[PDB]
Amino acid sequence: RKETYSSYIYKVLKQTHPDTGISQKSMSILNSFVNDIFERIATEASKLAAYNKKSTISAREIQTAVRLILPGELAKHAVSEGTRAVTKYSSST
Amino acid sequence: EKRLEEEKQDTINKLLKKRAGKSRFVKPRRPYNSEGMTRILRRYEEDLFCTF
Amino acid sequence: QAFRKSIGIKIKEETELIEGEVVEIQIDRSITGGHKQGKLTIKTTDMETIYELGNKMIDGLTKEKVLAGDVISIDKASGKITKLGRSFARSRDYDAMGADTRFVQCPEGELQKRKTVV
Amino acid sequence: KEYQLKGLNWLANLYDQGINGILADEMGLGKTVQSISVLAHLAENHNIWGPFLVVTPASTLHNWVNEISKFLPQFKILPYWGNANDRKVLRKFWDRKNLRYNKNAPFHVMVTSYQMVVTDANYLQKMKWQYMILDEAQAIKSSQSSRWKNLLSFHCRNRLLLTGTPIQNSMQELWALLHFIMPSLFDSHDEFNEWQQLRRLHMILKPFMLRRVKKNVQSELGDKIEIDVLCDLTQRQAKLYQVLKSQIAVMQFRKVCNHPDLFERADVDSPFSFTTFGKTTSKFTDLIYSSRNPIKY
Amino acid sequence: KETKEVYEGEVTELTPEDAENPLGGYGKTISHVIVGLKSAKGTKTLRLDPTIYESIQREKVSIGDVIYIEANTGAVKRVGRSDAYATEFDLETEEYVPLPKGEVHKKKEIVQDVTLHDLDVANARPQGGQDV
Amino acid sequence: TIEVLGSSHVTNSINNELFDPLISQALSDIPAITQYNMHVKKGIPVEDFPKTGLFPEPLNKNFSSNISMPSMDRFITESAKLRKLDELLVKLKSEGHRVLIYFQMTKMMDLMEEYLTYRQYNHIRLDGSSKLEDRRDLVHDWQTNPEIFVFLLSTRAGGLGINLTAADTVIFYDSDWNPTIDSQAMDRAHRLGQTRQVTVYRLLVRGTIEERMRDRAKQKEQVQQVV
DNA sequence: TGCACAGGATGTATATATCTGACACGTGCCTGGAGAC
DNA sequence: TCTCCAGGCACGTGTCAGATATATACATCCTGTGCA
Repeated sequence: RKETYSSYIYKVLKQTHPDTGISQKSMSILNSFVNDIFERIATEASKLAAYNKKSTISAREIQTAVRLILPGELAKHAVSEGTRAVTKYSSST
Repeated sequence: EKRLEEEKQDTINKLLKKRAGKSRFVKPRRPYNSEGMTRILRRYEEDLFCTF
Repeated sequence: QAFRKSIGIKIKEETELIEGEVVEIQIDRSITGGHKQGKLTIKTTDMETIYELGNKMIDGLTKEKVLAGDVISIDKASGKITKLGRSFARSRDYDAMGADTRFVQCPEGELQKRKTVV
Repeated sequence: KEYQLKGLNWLANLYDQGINGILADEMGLGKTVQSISVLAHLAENHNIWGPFLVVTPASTLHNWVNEISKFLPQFKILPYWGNANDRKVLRKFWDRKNLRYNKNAPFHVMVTSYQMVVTDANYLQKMKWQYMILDEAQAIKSSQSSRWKNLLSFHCRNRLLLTGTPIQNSMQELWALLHFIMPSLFDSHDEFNEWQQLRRLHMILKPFMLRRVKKNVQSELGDKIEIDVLCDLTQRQAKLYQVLKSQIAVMQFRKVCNHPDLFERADVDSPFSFTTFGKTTSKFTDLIYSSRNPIKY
Repeated sequence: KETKEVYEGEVTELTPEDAENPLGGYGKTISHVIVGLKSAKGTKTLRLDPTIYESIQREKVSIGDVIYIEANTGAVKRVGRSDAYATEFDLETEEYVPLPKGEVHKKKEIVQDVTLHDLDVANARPQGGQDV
Repeated sequence: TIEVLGSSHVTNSINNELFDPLISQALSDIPAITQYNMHVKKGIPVEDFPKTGLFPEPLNKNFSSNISMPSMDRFITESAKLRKLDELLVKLKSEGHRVLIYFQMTKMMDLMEEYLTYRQYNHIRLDGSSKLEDRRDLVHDWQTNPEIFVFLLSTRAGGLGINLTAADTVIFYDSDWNPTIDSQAMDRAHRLGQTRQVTVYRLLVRGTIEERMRDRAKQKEQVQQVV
């Protein structure tokens, strides 16, 4: 048993490019890329939460970590996508 | 152990080789649909009329 | 028009003739009587076939009304239904129509016959 | 039980001489039973049940293995077809060593085709043989064919040929056949061409060929009669043929000679729609009546 | 050079659904018609407008018939009964046709020859829509 | 179409005039299950129904529409070779026989399959795209089943040593490629075990490109016979 | 001595025919994410 | 922390892309030969 993200990112590619094939090595690069991005974002958030003497990770410290890591227009588009996703998910009423 | 595994592998391989060597009507009627429609039956000895 | 009335076109057609004795008639119509469909079971002395009926066939059946035992002749390409007569001679009959058709025999042999007409 | 026993005895005598035999009789008399009788007679002669390569087109591969299984079931059958894992397990099967001859062996008769003699030349370069028969060798006639090239690289030292009609006479086909039969003696085509033109050509190949014609047996085979039927040209075919003649392009001429719709296909006959409507510029789909007129008041 | 949007296939399901008040005076009796079309190597389902369904039912289609819908004008052509069912049990000299090749939804290019007088008499006496 | 920019009343009036429910209901009919739903499950009497079914019937089924589909009889009459093949095949089927036809193109047998399905003849096909297993059971069903009629074949597949003893009538559609490969073509057919007279039909079209290479084929026949 | 014409040789063009060759889809299963406290 | 079921994994089978081959007629190019 081993874990990969392959079906999800495959679906992401079929949403915008239906007639496009895939090399397995390309999944190896892109899986390493998404794991590396998750890696830096998560330890930046943990480092920031350890700074503020807090024991809890919420949306705001990863928001600040996204603002710290990503370039500015990617930062603003990423926080736009994240805020609309978390407000859609938070409307469970 | 090794001899039994070799015999099982040889048996499966010979079965695969034998499989490769030896292996490599009236139309149905139309659907009849009569829902919510009246019926006239003219049989041999009696006549019927089913209405709504 | 007077010029074109004097030119004749001879057209050749392939038809199929069906002559037999009627056994069972089922006619399914809607409530307003517009959409009509049904099945017809006709027989000869050798075979027995169930046919499907359209609107024009049902209109041709309900005129000169066949009563399950008449010997009829159907031309497929022309859509003509001809009631030759009654072979069964049923005793129990309703006292409304005449039903005084002549006594004929049930036809024997092939039910369907191909023919060429011009 | 027929007169091919004399032909197989002649082929055995030619093999005892030390040269590669010739058989070019047209099909219809059953050279397959002749070949299995050749194999049975040589196996009764010098006691060989060993490996036997035979090249055969893939259309008659199943027919040949069926007639081998139906006729003489003493030998063992190891065919070659399928997927590369099946090819790998057949490569596991035929792993012979110390050469010469084996009695308890699964590789007595194995099949092949030209298309994988061509593509598997690395694995088949080794394992020197003793008998290769090129059944239906009419496709070998190209001198630049790579199938002929890696057929020439075999270390079998036997080149018995089976074919129906070798008389295509392309002036390199005959030299290619003679080079394949005797590789040391025939190596130059210029000396073959340089060294009356009809009688000598009959005497070039005279000791090798045997003259057998189909009209010697009881002719219940059918006695085929050629009925040539001629047809005229329809006006659509006439229009496309005069267009093709105005352009003068051969395959187009054939494909409009047989049927007009190989060039263009007749489509739906519909009135020209003078409408503007909702068109797609690409669990169900919605369609709504949306036809309007281009003329607007 | 004329481009046609074409839906075609074999009718497998013909299911309408009704309005709330059919005797309301305004609006038709039905609201939608679900049509299931099957072609070679494809299958599609459509929710038909009632105005398309008038031309569909004017052609007297049924389950098991191969149809041909032209989206440019809304015209429907009933090709014939499908040959996947039986043949010799009919009495209406119908024509039997195989399944259409390709997908249900198509686009094709058609070259037409048309004079200006044809356009003039087409616009003068308009026949070819689905309106009254 | 008449448009007034910036007014919704004109759109409602135009939609009411073009798609009047009374006239459009008069020119059509209600479905049967809908009529059953309103008459029984809603209590509406028959006389309160809207007026339906006043559209006049056409003369034929063909006269009900302006769209004409490519015909099949025309597909057969615009090619003279296919027409004469149909005329010969009518009496061949009336005789109750078994027949092979050889081809040279993919679509020349693809359309011929459509002709057979129009004629509802029993037929199976063997060509280059066929897998190796199919060339066993297809020949088995050919040599066993007598109710099969047509065997569509290519040249190098169905003409190389395959047992075709259950046929005598071979038809050459356009196989005029080489005299040697054509001479090998009935060698799969004209074989031992045949029980009746073998006839070969070679249909050709006249005064065409067929005559351009048939003379060369006859010249090649004479050259390969004298040599 | 140079040039022009004719004959032979070869390229090619486009649909074949075989014919693989590496890709995308239809069934098990089990365990881990989701609901509840 | 208890429960429990279906998501995504793992393992089979068909379907459009490349590759040699036929093939003959047509067109073009090269070379030989005769003439001024």
